[PDB]
Amino acid sequence: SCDGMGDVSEKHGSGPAVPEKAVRFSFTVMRITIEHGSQNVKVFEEPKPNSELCCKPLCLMLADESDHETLTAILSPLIAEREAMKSSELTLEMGGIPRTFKFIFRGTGYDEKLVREVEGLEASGSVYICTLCDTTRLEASQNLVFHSITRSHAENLQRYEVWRSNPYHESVEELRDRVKGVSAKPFIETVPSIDALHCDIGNAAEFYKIFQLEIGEVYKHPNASKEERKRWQATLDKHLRKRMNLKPIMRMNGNFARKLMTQETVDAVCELIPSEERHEALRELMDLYLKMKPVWRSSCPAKECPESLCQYSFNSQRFAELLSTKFKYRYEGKITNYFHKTLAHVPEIIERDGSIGAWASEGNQSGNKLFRRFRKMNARQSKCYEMEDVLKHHWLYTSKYLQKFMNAHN
Amino acid sequence: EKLVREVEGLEASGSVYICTLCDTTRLEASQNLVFHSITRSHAENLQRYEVWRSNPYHESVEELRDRVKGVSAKPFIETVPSIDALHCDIGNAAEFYKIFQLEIGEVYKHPNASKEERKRWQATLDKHLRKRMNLKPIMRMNGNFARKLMTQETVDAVCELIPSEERHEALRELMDLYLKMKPVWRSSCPAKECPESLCQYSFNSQRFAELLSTKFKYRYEG
Amino acid sequence: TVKAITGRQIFQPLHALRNAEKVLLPGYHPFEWQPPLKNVSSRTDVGIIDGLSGLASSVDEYPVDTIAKRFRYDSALVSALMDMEEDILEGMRSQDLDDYLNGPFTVVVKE
DNA sequence: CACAGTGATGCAAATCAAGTGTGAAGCCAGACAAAAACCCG
DNA sequence: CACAGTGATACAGCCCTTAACAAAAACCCG
DNA sequence: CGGGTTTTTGTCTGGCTTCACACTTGATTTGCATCACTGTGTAAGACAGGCCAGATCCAG
DNA sequence: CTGGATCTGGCCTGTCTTA
DNA sequence: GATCTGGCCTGTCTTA
DNA sequence: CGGGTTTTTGTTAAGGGCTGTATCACTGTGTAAGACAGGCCAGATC
Ligand SMILES: [Ca+2]
Ligand SMILES: [Zn+2]
Ligand SMILES: [Zn+2]
Repeated sequence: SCDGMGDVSEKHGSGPAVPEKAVRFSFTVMRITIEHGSQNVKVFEEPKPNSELCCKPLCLMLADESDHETLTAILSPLIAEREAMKSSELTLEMGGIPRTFKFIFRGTGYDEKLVREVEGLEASGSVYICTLCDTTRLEASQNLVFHSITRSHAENLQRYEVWRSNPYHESVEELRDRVKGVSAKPFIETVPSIDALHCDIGNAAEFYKIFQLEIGEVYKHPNASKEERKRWQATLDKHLRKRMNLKPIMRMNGNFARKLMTQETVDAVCELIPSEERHEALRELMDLYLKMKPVWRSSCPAKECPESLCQYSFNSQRFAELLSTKFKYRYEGKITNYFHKTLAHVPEIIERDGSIGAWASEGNQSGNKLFRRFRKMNARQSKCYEMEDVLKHHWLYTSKYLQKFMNAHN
Repeated sequence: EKLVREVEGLEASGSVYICTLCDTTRLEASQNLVFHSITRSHAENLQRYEVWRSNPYHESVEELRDRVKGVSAKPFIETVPSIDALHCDIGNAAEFYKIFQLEIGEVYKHPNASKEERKRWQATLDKHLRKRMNLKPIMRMNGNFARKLMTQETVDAVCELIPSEERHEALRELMDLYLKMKPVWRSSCPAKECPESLCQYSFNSQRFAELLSTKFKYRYEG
Repeated sequence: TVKAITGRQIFQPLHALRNAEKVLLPGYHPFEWQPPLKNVSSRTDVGIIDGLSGLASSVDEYPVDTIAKRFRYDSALVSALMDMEEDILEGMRSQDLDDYLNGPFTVVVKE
């Protein structure tokens, strides 16, 4: 996992000019498996996958997440070590007996922004919207149900090779179509996945947009001024404060997103739309979304919600049909990234891995919180010593050996 | 100072009646700088407000305002007419910093300057203080930045940029007088820790005011 | 953790601390003003009085959108004076003064 | 299906006594076995 | 002359050992 | 492949400890459950569309 | 030979997308 | 019918 | 009131090891609006 941290103040004193940002890097074990007899069996799986108590910090630096040169200069040794370790075996003494270890690396705790920045793809506002398939933003507003995972590390390297060498000697747009939007050399081999937290945040923000559009009844008035939309948003915020006891926040977070997705929320919102058909539309929309969410948000969907898993394709097709039929005023020729991903890639993801919510990047954010706490109250107040102290204290805090001394009741 | 202006029944700080202890105006406080007693009690503010409300002399706006010395609100808290040392230090540090900015740009030689020149002067001063005093640029004047900015070595680092030489001695004497006046209003007991500074405070303050009036006319004129 | 590992109670449970807190908090020591305080109740067991002071919050009245909590001023002063008993006693003993003296002490408070 | 906390508030469970006479698990005088892990035979 | 921290490092301080001597505080007897 | 030489220990044996061991029952002290919220997710980049500017062509 | 109708280039500017 | 007045604005300084 | 006799109490040197305290370079809390002078156009005017 990895993420950039803004709003990290700089101290006085001597040393180089440190930027006002921060970037972390951590890892977490998931499941240990032994090959006994003729099959495999797990020995120790993480009970709390997104807990902060198992997010072991590895690297810490104070640099911009967009400073590509410095970022690569810092992270190249770690990637070299990872590549060297991906084809070796470890001998280790456990209880006085040598043991054998072999690793399988998987990097999923990367938000889409950093995935795009590292894998050498284009920005989020690009026409090639997905990071798993090769569709554009236009077809992503027509099909919605038939796609397949195609992107891969080796394919990205080959694409970049083609982009640099230009064998066929074609134009810039033809070469872009041939490369599918690659303009940089990847340097971190990752796997195609979906961050659950950011997906939920984007979905909740888009729903909020849909609600504040439906209040104004835009489905019959295609023209609207600027103050009208602001008024509409203010009315929605006041109604939410009055009914749902929620606070109007400027930037979408997780708790607001969780409290927003509820049937009675839509019921309260229906007090603002004089129509009747749009009420049915919104209610069926929220019902489909809440029936779909546990498929990609639960810990183990194969056991906690098999009905939602087996009945997912029909629900997704009905969701796309409802978007194309009743919400034609907005979803004709454009669609967000997470809608496409959720509707056209997650069944293969569960069938290939088994879960998504366990591979999220929540623990990384809790580690960012612990970092903000430690840097301020558990470090030496000096540029030369603060990061070492924070790293050591966080490594000590993450250690499970010290945590075992706390469950002294059982 | 702001809450004092509010609760005691006074206007904002940017007015012409500046002091909350004496009732002098801006110009008369920019001329004298030395002799000012205090006649401003709490019941006096109530009397001022009653005069401002009743208007017994049926005067105009300006005449009645001059009579009440700028009172337009009924007081509701009895405060002690004292000085906040922390905000005083912050304001003095900010003013000095502005004086350093103006000194670097040679404003006394060129009374005209664009905003971009001001920006470049401030950036140069910030970079020099960062490379020679281990400090960083800050938006609002801090507290530790104030205490650490007020040193002789800071005056030296600033003089490392001024091409003139009389300005150097002027700033040296300015900072010396300020450091001679500082321990009076910062100690828990000046009459038992630094009695020399207390006994020699009036002379130092008069020389400070004379310096400001004579060799800092480009800023403190009126 | 300490109780489960060491098999004994080096520390006290939470309810004991909660019960002990009620001594340092205001509204626990008796007192009285020889000149009765005008417009101030003489009761001496009030704790955290509401900050709004019974402000009218009806729909017709001026709207209220603030919350506040606070103590009684005199009870707070009594509690503060009772907190510094040992200091005053040691000061009287050190300045060559008999402790049983009950002269009219003068107190200065900075707000 | 984030999660490890925040507080007070409340209820449920342990205890704890001060009375009291009986019951019970070590400890001892030697001391020859009863195995049991070493030597190598 | 705000002032309480904040983690690592160095050094004083205060315990420990052996080894014969040497002084201090008491009770039988004269 | 098993004859000697040391640990490692319940044992006998009855007479002695400090410990152990049954109802009360009203407070008293812990220990656990319950409930309304929470913080970490926090600056740029891609793209369509309108707009003049100066170049592009057309006329007697 | 001149003026006169008109036709892309790019630029700048909101807008949508992820943080 | 130019000619000041009034109010409107607008940048700067003063506390935070 | 002392010898004879006895049990407590230091005392030196050098080295080891645990505990306590000073020292270093720094921080986070002092953070939004209003008063005022100057310029300037719209407009009543004598
Ligand atoms: Ca981030
Ligand atoms: Zn896709
Ligand atoms: Zn004054």
